[PDB]
Amino acid sequence: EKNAVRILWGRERGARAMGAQRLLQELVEDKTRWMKEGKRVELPDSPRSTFLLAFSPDRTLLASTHVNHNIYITEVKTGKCVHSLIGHRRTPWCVTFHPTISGLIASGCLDGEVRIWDLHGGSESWFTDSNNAIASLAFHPTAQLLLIATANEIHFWDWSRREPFAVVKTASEMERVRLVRFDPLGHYLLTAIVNPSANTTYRLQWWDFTKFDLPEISNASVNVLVQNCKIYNDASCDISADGQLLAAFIPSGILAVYSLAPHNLGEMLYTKRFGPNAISVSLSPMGRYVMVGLASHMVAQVFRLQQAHGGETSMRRVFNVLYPMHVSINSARWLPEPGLGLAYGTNKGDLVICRP
Amino acid sequence: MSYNYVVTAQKPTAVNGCVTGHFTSAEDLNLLIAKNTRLEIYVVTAEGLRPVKEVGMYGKIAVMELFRPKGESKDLLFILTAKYNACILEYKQSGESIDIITRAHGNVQDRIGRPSETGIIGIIDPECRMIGLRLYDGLFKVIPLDRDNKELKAFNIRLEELHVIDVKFLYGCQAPTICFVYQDPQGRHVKTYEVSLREKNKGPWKQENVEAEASMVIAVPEPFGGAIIIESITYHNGDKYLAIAPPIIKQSTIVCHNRVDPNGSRYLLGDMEGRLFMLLLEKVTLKDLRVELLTSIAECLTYLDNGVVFVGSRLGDSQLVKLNVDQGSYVVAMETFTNLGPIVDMCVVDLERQGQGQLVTCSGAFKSLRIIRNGIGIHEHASIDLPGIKGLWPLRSDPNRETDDTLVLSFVGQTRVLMLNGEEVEETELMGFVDDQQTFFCGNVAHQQLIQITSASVRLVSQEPKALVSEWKEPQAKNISVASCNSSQVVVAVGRALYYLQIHPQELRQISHTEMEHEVACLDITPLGDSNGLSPLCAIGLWTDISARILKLPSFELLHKEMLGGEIIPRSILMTTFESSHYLLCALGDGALFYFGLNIETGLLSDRKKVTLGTQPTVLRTFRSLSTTNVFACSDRPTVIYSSNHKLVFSNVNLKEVNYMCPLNSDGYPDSLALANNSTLTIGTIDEIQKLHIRTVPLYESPRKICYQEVSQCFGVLSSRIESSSVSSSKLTSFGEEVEVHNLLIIDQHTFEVLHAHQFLQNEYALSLVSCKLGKDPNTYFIVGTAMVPKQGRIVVFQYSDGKLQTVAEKKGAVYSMVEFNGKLLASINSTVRLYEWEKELRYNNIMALYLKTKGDFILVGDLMRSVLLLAYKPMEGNFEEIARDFNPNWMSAVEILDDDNFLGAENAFNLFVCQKDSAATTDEERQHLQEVGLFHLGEFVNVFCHGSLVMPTQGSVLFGTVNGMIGLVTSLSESWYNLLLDMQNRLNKVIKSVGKIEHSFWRSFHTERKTEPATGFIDGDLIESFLDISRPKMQEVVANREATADDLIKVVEELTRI
Repeated sequence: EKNAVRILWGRERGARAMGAQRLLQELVEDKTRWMKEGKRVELPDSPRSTFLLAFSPDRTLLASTHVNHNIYITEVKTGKCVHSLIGHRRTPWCVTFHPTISGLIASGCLDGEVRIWDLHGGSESWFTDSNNAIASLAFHPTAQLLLIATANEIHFWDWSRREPFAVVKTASEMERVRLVRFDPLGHYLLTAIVNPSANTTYRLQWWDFTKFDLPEISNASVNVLVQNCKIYNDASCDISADGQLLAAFIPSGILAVYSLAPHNLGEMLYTKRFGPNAISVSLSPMGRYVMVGLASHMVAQVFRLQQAHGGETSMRRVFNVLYPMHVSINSARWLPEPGLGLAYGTNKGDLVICRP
Repeated sequence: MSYNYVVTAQKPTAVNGCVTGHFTSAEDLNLLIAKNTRLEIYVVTAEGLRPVKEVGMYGKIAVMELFRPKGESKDLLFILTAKYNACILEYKQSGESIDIITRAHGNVQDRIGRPSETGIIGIIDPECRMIGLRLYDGLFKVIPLDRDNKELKAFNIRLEELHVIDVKFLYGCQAPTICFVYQDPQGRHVKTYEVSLREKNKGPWKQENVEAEASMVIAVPEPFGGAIIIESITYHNGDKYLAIAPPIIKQSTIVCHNRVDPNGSRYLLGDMEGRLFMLLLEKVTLKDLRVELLTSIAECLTYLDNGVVFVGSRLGDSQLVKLNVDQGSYVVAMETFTNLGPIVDMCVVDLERQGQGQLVTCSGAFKSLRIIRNGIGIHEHASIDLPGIKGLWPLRSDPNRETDDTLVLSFVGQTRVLMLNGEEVEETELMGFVDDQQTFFCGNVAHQQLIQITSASVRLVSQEPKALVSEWKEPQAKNISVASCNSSQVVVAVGRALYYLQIHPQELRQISHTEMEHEVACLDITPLGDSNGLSPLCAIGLWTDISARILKLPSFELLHKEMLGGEIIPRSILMTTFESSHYLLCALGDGALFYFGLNIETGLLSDRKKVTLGTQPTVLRTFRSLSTTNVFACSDRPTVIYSSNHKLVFSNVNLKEVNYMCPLNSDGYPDSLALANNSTLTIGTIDEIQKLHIRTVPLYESPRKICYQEVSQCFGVLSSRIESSSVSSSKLTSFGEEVEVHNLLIIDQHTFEVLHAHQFLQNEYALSLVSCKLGKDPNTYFIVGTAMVPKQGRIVVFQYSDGKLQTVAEKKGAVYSMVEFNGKLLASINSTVRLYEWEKELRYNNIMALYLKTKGDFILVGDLMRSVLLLAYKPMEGNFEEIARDFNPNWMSAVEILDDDNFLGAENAFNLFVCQKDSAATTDEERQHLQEVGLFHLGEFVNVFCHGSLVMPTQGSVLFGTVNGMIGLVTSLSESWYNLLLDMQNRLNKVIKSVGKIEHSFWRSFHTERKTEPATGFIDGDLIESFLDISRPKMQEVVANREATADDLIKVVEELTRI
C-alpha cells in the first residue's frame, strides 16, 4: 500500500523489515513535491553578492561567503544571523564545513590566504608562497587533513603544523588542478584537471586514497572516469549522501548520472539535456531528486529518477522553485534532512530559505 | 516556569535479540533477551526461563553477539548501542552486588557514514581475530581484538558490494574469510574476501549467481564447510553446487535461522505465517537437500536444547514451543509470555464508575485486546455459592501451632462455622458457640481458648476442651451492639454504655464500665506499639453527634475528640501503626474515609484528610501482603491502604464488590485472604500495590483504534483480515490487487464476547473509530472512518440499537483523522480543514494532518507535515487558526497537550520535546515559533498519547504507549521548585556515572544524528527513582555538603513516586 500507515504499521509492530524507512522518506519527497515560502534573513552589513553556501553536517549552523570579505554564519531554524567571520583581506573563494570536529571551518581567498576558523575561539592562517589564486579545498573527513589546490599544486597540510608537508605537482604548469573533493565515505578522491589544449575542457581522475598514497595526477590516462566535463566552481559536481550516485556536466551542458558502485563504475545511468545557464547541482539525501540553480521566476528545478537506461526520458520534470523578487542563482543545496526545504544565495546579495 | 518530569510505569517487553552463549559463566548457558532499552539476562533450565539479573543498560541495543577472545575464561558480550556507543561488556560476578564492568568503551560513530538499508548487524571472526561491524554502506569497520586498544580505536575498510543483505564469516580457513550475498542489479550474487589486518583479496570460490528471492545466509560449520543461501535453498563450497525448489516454501518468506547441532545435519527456518519449517541435510560432500514442515510468529529463533525452541515475537506474545518427535504435528506450546508489543492505541475507561480508571489496549497483530489496570490483583482459588455474610474472621480450632483450620461465617441472625481440611469447604459447627446467634467476633485470645463475642453474650470456648469455659453478659438483657477484643482484653459497647472485660484463664472478668453521650457506633481495641495484647487506649464513635474520640481502655476516660460534619454515623474506625508514626482511620457510613496520624503515648489530633471511597459502607481491615502490613477497604470501590515511604496510599483492588474481609493462613491456603460480597467467596494473596494486571481476549485480526460505549456497555474494535454479522451497502479491478476485509467487533464488557461484526467493502482500508455524542441527538454513536487509497471517502454513522447497527448519513478522498471536538466532527485532512456539524447528516488552507489531539478546551494540537501544529478554534469565527507552529522538523509519532502552555511530543528518533509560549517580542512575528523549552531522549517509539491516570504538584497527567510496549507519565512544574532542585539534579552523577562508562549529559543530549544538546528542564524520573535504591552508607555522602538533613529530600521526593 502506498500509504504512510501500512509501512508504519509494519514498523511500529516491531517487524524489522528494513527498507521501509527508505520508502517512507521516498514518499515524503514525493509528497513534498506537491506542496508550495520565501523567508529572508538579516545581515550585519549589506554585501553586494552571496556566494558558495555550504551546509553543516550537524545542521547546527550555516556558513556563507560574501563580497564584503566577510563570512556570515546563520542558524537554519531561527533564520537569525549569529556570527560574521571577518579577517580575510580578500573575498573567500572556497568554504567547507568539518564533518567530524564541530565549528572548525576553513576559507580561502583569491589572495592565497587560507583561514581555519572556530566559533568557540581561535583561528589559524597560512600563506601561499607566491600568493596565487586558490582553486578548491577539500577537508579529509576521518584523517586530520585539508587539501589545498591553487593553480596546479596540491598542498598536503596538517593544521597541527604551520607549514604544508607534501608538495605534488602535475605534468605541466598549464595542467591546472581545478577541483578537489573527498566522497561522503572518504574512500575515493575526485580530481578535476584541465585537458591540454569558453571551451576549456576538464577531466576527472578517480584516485583511491584509502592507503593515503600521494596521487600521481600527472598521468592523464590512469583511473580516468570522465574524459570531458564542464566545471567552473566547486558546486558544479556533488556526490549523494549514500555515495552511490554522482552528477557531472558533459559537453555535447548535459547532466548525467554515473553509478559509483564498483560493479558498474563509470556506467551512465540517467541523463538530461541542459542549457549553458546550468551552473551547480545537488542531490537529495536519498539520491532521488536533484536541485539545480539556473542563471537568468524559474530559477531552480527538481527532477525524479524512474528508470535507468541512459536516454533522455530517464527523469521527469516535477515543478519549479521561485524567489520573491536579472537574477542568476549562485549556489543552492538540499537541506541535510529530506523534505525540509532548500537554501540558496543570490547574485544581488540575498540569502533566502524556502520551505513548503 | 514550566518544567516536566518523565517516568515509566511499564518497561518495554518486545524482543529484539536472543543470542545464546555463556555470559554468566563458562558452565552456565544463558539466553540473553534484548528488549528495546534493557537486556534481560536469563538462564535456561529444564523448567524454562529464569531471570538472574535484569540489567537496564543506559542505551538502545542494536547489535549484540557473544564471542570468546583468546585467553578469556568466559565469552564476552559486545553491546552496540543504537547511538554507536560500542562497548565490550563483561559480566562482573563478585557477590550479592552485581554490576557490568566495561572492558573497553568508545563511540565508534562515524560522522559521514549512512546506515545500511537492511538494518545494522555485526559479526565476529570464529578465531576471535577480528570484530566486524556493518554500520555504514560500503564501510566495513574493523576493530582488532588485541590486548591493547582499550579505547576501541577502529578503522574503516572499503567494500566493493555497496548493498549487502547478510554477511558472515566462513569456517575452516586460515585467513579471515567472509561470505555474504549482495544485490548488484543482476539478480543476487555471492562473493568472498580475505580481510587483511596490516594491508587494511580473493576467497576460496569466485562470484556466482543465485535466486533473486534469496536473502538469508546460513554458514555451515567446519565439518562441511561452505554457506547455505536462502522456494530455493542452495549450498555453495568452491565448485560443488546444489539446489532444491520445494513448493511448500513458495507460500511465504522465511525470517528466522540458526544452527541446531554442531554436526550441521539439521536447521531451523521460521515463516512469517507462523509456520515452523525444518531444514535437513544428508551426509566430505553432501548429496542433496530436503525440507520439512512440523506456532506463533517468530522474530528471532533460538534453539535452546532438547527440543526447546524460544519463539521470540516482536509482533505478539513470544512463545516457548516444544518440538516432539512423535493430529500428528510437532509444534506444541508450553509457555506464552504476556508481552504487550505493538500497542496501537488505548483509552481510559471507568467501568465501575469509581475513582480509579482502566486501560484497554490493542496488542498484537494479524494473528488482540488486553485490559490494563493498576490495583493489586487477586487469584481466586476456591469459590463457594453462599448468601450474604455479616462478617468474616479466621478461627484457630487447633492448638497454638500456627495457621488455622476453621472459618467462621456470620449471617444476618445466624453464625455458620466452616471447617477447611485442606481445599475442602465444609460447614461444621463447634460445640463452643451458638450457631443461631450473630457473633461479632469468633477469634482466639489466649490460654488455648476461642473468644466468641456474640450480640447476646460474649463466650469463651477452649480450643482443647472444645466447650465454653466462661460467658460474660451485660446485666440488663440488652443485645451487644459493638464489641472489640484483640488478644487479652474485651471492649464491648451495649447501647450508650461500654464494658471492659479481661481475657483471663478460662474466665471473663469485667474491668471497666462507663456511658457516653451518644450511642456507640463501633469499637476498636488494638495494640499500636509496645503492647502485648493489652491495648492501652480504646476508640469509640458516636451516631447522634458523629464524632471520634480516643479514651484509655482500662478506665474508659476520654482524652481527645475531633468534630466532624454531616449526620452520617461512622461505619468503622480503626487505629494501628504501619510506619514510624501510627495512623488512625475513620470511615463513615456513606463511604467517607478520614485518615489522621495517631500517637501511642498521647494521641493528639494530627493532620486529617478526606479520602473518597465506594458509596457502600466501608469496613476498615488490615492485610499482611508484605513485611509492612497494609490496610484494605471493603466497599463499592474496594481499595488497599499501602505506603511507599511515610504516606498511606489508596490503591484500588481487583474485585467487583466487597462486603467483608479476613486474613487466612490455613494449610491449604498460606497467603490467601477471605473475601465476602452479596453472594461470592474468593481468595487472593497480593504482594505489591503497583503491579499491573492483564486480561487477554484474542481477535485474530489487525486493529487500528478503540472507543468505549457508555450507554450500551460494550466496546468496539476495528478488524482488517486478509483472505451476529452485517454487510455494508455502498451503492454510491485486477485479479491481484491490495484489498482487505474489514469488520467491527463489538465486545461486551461483562462476558468479553463479541456480539456483532460489520463486514465492509473490498479494497477499502477503514482504520478509524470514534465514540461520541454528535449534535443535539441524545443517541450515542460508533462513528467509523473508511478510506480507500484516493478519490473517495465515506463515514458510517453506526447508530447502535437493540441488536442491529444502523446508518444515518454517508457524506473527496481519504480522511486522515478527527476525534469529537465538543459535540461535532470537523476534520482536518486532504489539505483542507472543515467546519462540519451533525436531518441526521454530517454536513481553505492547505492543512492536512497525520496525528490529531486536543483537550476539552478550544486549544487544538495537530501536524501539517512533520511539525507540531497548534490550532485554536474561535467560536465567533467557527474555524481553525494557526497560533504557533513548531519549526526544526521532526518525524513525529504521537502528540499530546499537557496544559494551556506545555505541549508534549515525540518523534521517530526516540526523542521527546515540549513546546511552550515563552515570552517574546515583535507583537506576532516570532511568537508563531514554539521555542523548545525542553529536550529529552526517551529511547522508545511512543505511539499513542492519552490523558487520565491510574490513580485518583502538577495539575494533570498523560499516558503514552510505545511500539515496544512501554507506558509512562509526564508532568509539569514551576521553576521555583525546579531551579532549587536543579543544582542537586546532577548530584547523583558522582556516586554512579553509568553502566557502560557513558556520560550523564550524553544521555541528557539530543541523540539525533544531526544535533546534540543537553536536556533543558526535562527532569528524569528514572534516575531519581533510583535514589531510593542507593545503599544507606552511600546515601549518606550524597546530598551532605536549610538544615541539610540526611532524609530531608526523601520526603520531598517520596511524593513524586506516588504520581
